[PDB]
Amino acid sequence: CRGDIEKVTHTGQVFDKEDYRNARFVNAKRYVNENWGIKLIEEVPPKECTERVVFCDGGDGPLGHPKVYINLDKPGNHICGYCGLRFVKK
Amino acid sequence: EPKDIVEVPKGYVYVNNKELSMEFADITDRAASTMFFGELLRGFAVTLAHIFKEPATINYPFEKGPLSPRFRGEHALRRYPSGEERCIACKLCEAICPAQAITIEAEERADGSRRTTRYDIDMTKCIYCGFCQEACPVDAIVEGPNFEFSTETHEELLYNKEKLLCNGDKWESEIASNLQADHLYR
Amino acid sequence: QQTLPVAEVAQNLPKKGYSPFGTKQSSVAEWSLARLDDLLNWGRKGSIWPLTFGLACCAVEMMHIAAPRYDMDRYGVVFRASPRQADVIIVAGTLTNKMAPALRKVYDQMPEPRWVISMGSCANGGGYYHYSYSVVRGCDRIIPVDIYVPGCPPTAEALMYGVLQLQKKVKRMKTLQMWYRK
Amino acid sequence: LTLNFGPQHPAAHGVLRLVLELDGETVMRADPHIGLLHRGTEKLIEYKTYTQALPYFDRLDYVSMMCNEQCYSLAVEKLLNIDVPLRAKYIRTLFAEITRILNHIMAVGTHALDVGALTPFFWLFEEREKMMEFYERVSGARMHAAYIRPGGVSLDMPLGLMDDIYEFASKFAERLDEVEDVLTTNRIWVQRTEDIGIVTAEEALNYGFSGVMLRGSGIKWDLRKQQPYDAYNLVNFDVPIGTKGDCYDRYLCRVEEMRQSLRIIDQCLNQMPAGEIKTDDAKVAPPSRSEMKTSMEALIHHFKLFTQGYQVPPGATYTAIEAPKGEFGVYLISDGSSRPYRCKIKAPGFAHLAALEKIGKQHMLADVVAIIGTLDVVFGEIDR
Amino acid sequence: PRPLKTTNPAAMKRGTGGRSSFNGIVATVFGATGFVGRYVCNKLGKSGTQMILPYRGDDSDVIRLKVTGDLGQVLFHFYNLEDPASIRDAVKHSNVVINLVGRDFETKNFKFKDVHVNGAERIARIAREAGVERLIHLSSLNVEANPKDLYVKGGSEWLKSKYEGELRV
Amino acid sequence: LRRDVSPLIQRIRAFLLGREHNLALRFEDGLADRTQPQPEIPDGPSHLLSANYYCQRDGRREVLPPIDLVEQQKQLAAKLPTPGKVYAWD
Amino acid sequence: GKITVPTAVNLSPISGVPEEHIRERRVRIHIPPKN
Amino acid sequence: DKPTVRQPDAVARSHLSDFGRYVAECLPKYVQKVQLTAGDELEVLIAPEGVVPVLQFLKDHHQAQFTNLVDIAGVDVPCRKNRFEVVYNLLSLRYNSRIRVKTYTDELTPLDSACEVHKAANWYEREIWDMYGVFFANHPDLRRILTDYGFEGHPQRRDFPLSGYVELRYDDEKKRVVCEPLELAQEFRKFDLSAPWEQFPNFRNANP
Amino acid sequence: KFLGINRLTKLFQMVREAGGLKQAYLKLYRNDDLKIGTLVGIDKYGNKYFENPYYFYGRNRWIEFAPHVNMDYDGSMIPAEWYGWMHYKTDLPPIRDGCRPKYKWIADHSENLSGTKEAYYPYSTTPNKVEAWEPKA
Amino acid sequence: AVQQVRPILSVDREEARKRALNLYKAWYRQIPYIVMDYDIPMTVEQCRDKLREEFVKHRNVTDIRVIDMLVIKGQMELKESVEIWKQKGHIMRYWKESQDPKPTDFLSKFIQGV
Ligand SMILES: NC(=O)C1=CN([C@@H]2O[C@H](COP(=O)(O)OP(=O)(O)OC[C@H]3O[C@@H](n4cnc5c(N)ncnc54)[C@H](OP(=O)(O)O)[C@@H]3O)[C@@H](O)[C@H]2O)C=CC1
Ligand code: SF4
Ligand code: SF4
Ligand code: SF4
Ligand SMILES: [Zn+2]
Repeated sequence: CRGDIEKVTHTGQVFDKEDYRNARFVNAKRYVNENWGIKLIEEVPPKECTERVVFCDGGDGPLGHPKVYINLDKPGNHICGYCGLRFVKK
Repeated sequence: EPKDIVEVPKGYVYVNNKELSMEFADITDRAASTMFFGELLRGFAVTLAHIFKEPATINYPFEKGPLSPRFRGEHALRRYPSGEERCIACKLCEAICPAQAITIEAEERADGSRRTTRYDIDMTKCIYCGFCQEACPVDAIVEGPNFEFSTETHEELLYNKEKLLCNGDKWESEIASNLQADHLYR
Repeated sequence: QQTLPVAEVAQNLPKKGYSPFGTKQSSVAEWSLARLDDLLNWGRKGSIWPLTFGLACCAVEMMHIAAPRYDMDRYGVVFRASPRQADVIIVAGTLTNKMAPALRKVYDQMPEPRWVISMGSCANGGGYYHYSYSVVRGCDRIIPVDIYVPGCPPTAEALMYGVLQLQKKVKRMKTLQMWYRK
Repeated sequence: LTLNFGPQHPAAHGVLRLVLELDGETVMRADPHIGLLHRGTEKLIEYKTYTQALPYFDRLDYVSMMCNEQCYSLAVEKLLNIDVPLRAKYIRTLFAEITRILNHIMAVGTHALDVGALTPFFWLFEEREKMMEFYERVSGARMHAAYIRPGGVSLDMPLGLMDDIYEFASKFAERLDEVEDVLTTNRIWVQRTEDIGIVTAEEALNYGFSGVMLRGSGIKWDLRKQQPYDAYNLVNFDVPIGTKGDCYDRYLCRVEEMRQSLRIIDQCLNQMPAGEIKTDDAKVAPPSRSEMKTSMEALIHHFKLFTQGYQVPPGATYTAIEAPKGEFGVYLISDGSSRPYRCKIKAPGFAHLAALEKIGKQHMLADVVAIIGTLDVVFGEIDR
Repeated sequence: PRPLKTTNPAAMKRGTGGRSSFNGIVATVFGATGFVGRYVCNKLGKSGTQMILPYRGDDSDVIRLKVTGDLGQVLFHFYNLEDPASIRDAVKHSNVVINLVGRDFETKNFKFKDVHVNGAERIARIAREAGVERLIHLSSLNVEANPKDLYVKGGSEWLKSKYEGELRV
Repeated sequence: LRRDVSPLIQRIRAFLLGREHNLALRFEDGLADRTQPQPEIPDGPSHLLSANYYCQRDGRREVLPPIDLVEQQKQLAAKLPTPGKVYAWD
Repeated sequence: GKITVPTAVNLSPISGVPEEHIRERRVRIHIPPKN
Repeated sequence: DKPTVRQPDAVARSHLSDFGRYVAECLPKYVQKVQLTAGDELEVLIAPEGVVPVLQFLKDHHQAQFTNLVDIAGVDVPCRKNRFEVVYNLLSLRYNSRIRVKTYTDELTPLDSACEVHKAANWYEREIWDMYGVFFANHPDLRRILTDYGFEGHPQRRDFPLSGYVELRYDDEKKRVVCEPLELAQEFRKFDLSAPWEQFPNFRNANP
Repeated sequence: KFLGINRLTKLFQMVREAGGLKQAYLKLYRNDDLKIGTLVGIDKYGNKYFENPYYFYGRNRWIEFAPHVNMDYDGSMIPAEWYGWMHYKTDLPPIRDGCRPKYKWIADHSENLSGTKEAYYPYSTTPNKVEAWEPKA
Repeated sequence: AVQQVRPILSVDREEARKRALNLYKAWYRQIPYIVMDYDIPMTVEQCRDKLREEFVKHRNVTDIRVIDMLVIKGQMELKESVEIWKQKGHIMRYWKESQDPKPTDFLSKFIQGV
């Protein structure tokens, strides 16, 4: 048996056993990325900040995403819409 | 020094403008070059001198020729250092792709992100022009250093999102080095 | 994929050898046919003669493997103008609607074995004129293609990588073993 | 004898179909059949924007890349009334001269392969590969650089590029002399190139000839001096003019063009100003990535100019520059939207090939092979 | 009322009828490298039918069939007639199996019974165990239970072999 | 040092060439460095913070419709003419 | 040198439109909707 | 000072304006309108009956030696009554100038061939005929120069589709390259790149 | 020397540095030219990268692949970190350059797997959009 | 409803019909040379039947400039058929080969989805 056919991707897609389109994988490997972004962005801890508004750059200046400012007045974790890093105010 | 048939102006240079010489020394010189193959002897000597030159054969694939950090090769999708995929499904690359190879279909993910459900690049349609990496606001899509990706089968060049993500995982060091050494030019 | 083997793991691995079949054949007739097929594939991969079929810009890189830096002549590869004397046809350029019966007739007059290399995005998949009125959507609809070289003007290392991949395909050809198993 | 110099034939450039009627070795009639490489370029330009239709010109005449991008860039800049900076002008001048040498290396190698001497083909294609390495350093592609854009150039020059261009241009002249030691004044090359395809002055004037076909016959028309463009008036050079109008005068004119392009390259490396590469109108040129990732207006202009093209004012223009083949022209007509309404391309090889029916009569078969060898035709721009 | 098997709406018939369309048929043309196989492959590929195309010999004898279909409509699969697992791998995702396996002469590895009788019965029972809806098999016109010789002695073994293979199918 | 023949073959090659031979291939010491410091791109004329308005330097909006030359004389009037300077191409 | 013609012509034979597209296609003349 | 704005050439404006009034005065029968566009280019808008007598005039006059004809361009504008326009671009080497001569032509209405004036019109007038159907009367041979031999239709009209009507594929039953109705594996994605806000107020009332 | 006798002992020390005459024979049979150079790098995959500026540009750096494979080498055995060193993008090997990311999610290098029974084959990545109606439930 | 235009290749409908008969006569004379010089499966009688079918397809037209346009394009195709520039595949494009005949009834179009 081959375990690379029924394995789901990060987009929630899998060919079921009654599908005709699994005949393309009888001679070739189905490429599924094992590095999902959801677990790899849930693995990092949130960043604690004291000021009301913060900025997220995503890394280096010219090599990161465009600069955004996040307001941390609401309690909870605020997620940057570009990189996915979470900020929190104490 | 032969005379000029046409008077050469200041801003121009004339070829085959020399008069044919009629003094007996030049006629005997041209006659001996015709009869005894003197100019053919000079051509043979110039040809034979290139046997002793260094060969320029670069012995592929043990030794590979020069490239550049700006080089356009296999398209690839990068990732953040934290691990989240960089491509925010903003679709400027498909709008700017002149052969329209890129197909993007996007849905909201479970945590609320914008990231794609489908990112396909037809590499049989892609012309390797690099407009997508210039039109990418984040550094998501990129021209990798790889060009040894010839395929046996036509369908294997239809690159999926998982193939581009695997190319980004495989080629991350050289792509990051090229982007570090090239971002201030762009 | 597979992870390429670490040198601690790869030092325990034995040498691959030249033959893709291996020397572990059971019958002496099967072993003799395997070595005869190895010699035949070595003679075929030792000299493939591509045909001077240059349709468009890709061919400007095709002459750049003729060029002294890359030097296709030390790979068995030398251009032949007549289609009878040539092994390979390298579709290097844009196949159009007026170009289709010419390419099909030139391929059909070539003698078998016939390996075809599609050089460039106009050769495979249509490419930058894929939605044109008078461009065939890749040459795979007309001529059967063994190697597809990806780049719009393939670098000449990538075209020669396609040539080495064709040589690995020719070295992997099984004819006499199939005859013994037919 | 009716015969086809078809697309397989190597003296043809791979898509030419010369249906020629032969009485012995002489060519009684020669009808060129073209359009075997017609790809529908003008139908495909109108469905795309200006920066999306820029890489078509790299594929039109594919031994003159930066000249075609320069001609399209001057078309769009003349429609937009946008003046490029001086460093962009000098970079475009230097790369147009590098492009001119690359084109004439291809012409000399193709003509020598058609005549028969196969050695200067490789002898000059090593030098051609060194300039393609220079193109690869400056842009990232060995050809179809997509480097010249409307508004300047796409990227700045990398550091130390001119420190290789100078060493290369110092080494190129000895290779030029080694090519003329085997091609020039060899009696077989003269017998294949002298008094063959004689083009008169009224022939070249009436039949729409341009470039070297004008200057083989004695016409002093060079478009880099009569109508200057992109710092060609700040450089000084001589123009090669032939007398007999045969293949030998055109070959000598092309090698002399390679000689004068070295001193234009020398002047371009000698004076190069320190400044910007693109025009600073951010609505016609993309901004820097630091400004795109930092400021708001540059991000909006990056978003807009990389989704829907810059709004060119409605109007018609016809620009024309000196290609190495001849006169390369763009008749660009814009309707005010982000896409061109019409982009007609004047290729010089089309008008050079249109007189093959009269030139090829009462010539021999090897004469006609040398005529297409000296016509300097590339059928991508002829078939458009 | 003939029922549908899987009712997957990515697997029904769509399109006008060219190469890029799909007619809901997944064909497995056995012996497609032969004389009838070329014409039936081109006829199936001109309508939009995905074919699995199992081949026995070299890839060079079967690589000419990629021009019949569109992208992804032509597959390839290596098999032997005596090996049942490769046939079961070939027909596990199909609904139409076309059997063109035949040979006009006896071979040192395969006799007439090993091609027409045993091989076609093996292919038919593997396709029946794999859930294939329809099977197409080809025979001779003049098949009889006991066909007599006319000129050559030892003849009509081919007709008897095709009749026995048809009966076992 | 450079990869080259002994001086006997050098003088034979220089005699057969007819000129003093210079090497046609690049070397590492005769080329620019591949790794190199980061540059800075100088600003242009409109990167000044003050006195820069777009309408004073607006290239696209200064384009007018073409002038009817027959009507221009009629609405402005209320050595033979040449299309350019004479160039002698002989 | 002028002739007399009706002002309503039918250019469907001299164009490249096949019969299967000229006999059954409906053309909508419309102002496009404002976003 | 404005360095990002292209400065027009005044000596290419005054000479071309005087020559435009000159050619309007010398040929009032054919010339309807002369105009000096932005970019210092002169356009002459002739009647379709005056293709030959205008292009001959600019060929052979002492004050206009437009002896070079670089390109003949056809533009299909289907909104107008006469949909096609034909643009002859002429280069004058003696006076170092350029002119554009534009005329309007319908597909049924023929046009005068300029092959007797300039021999480059032997081929350029074929190309428009291959791409628009503009018939050029009294031509040496008016053939199909660029499209396929069995091609039906003129492709560069705006009423012609981008992907064409038919495609070609090899049929190994007929042993030949046969012609099939068009089915694309991925359709052409038509992008709606329309500007909802006008950006040029100088071209708002340029139509009357 | 004028004649070139001193290149013969360079060939002899090439033979001795190869490991003998048989090892020089199988080095000349495998690597198409015999060269000397300073050993710059060794991969985790077993490749060996040598540099020597005596040769001209394009030939001064070479790879010798891992000795567990013979005749099946190709241009895709070079990993990502040494690809810019072998292609003259940078002049810094990974043993000296620290600009490389060396992150956790970096996948190891793989060769061109096309033509084998493990190559990549594309598929639709989005799930089914239109959900049908099941008479049950 | 009447405009004055420039005639193309004709001045009256009888002259245009006469030149169309010239075109049909030259095509009918060029049929057996087309069958002889091309490697096509169609015979002489099938070629003549196809020529009659393509003429009665354009039987319906009435306008002088349209029928002269048709005569001009027919003479161009004929000149591409006397001098052999068209191939065997270009000659066999008149017969719709490799094309399944689409049904005309509503039931078969309803089952096939057309
Ligand atoms: N004149 C005719 O054509 C007639 C044919 N038939 C029947 O029609 C059918 C098809 O005939 P046709 O195509 O013309 O004949 P072919 O012999 O040309 O084709 C037979 C096909 O089956 C393959 N094949 C042969 N033997 C075996 C085997 N032992 N195992 C696996 N595959 C095998 C062949 O592969 P490979 O490429 O290796 O050869 C080939 O693809 C046959 O069943 C035949 O009996 C009946 C009456 C008349
Ligand atoms: S431009 Fe970049 S971030 Fe935007 S959709 Fe394309 S790849 Fe993704
Ligand atoms: S390089 Fe060009 S063709 Fe390739 S995906 Fe990017 S934009 Fe498209
Ligand atoms: S694939 Fe690219 S380089 Fe090759 S012919 Fe097409 S456009 Fe030219
Ligand atoms: Zn962020």
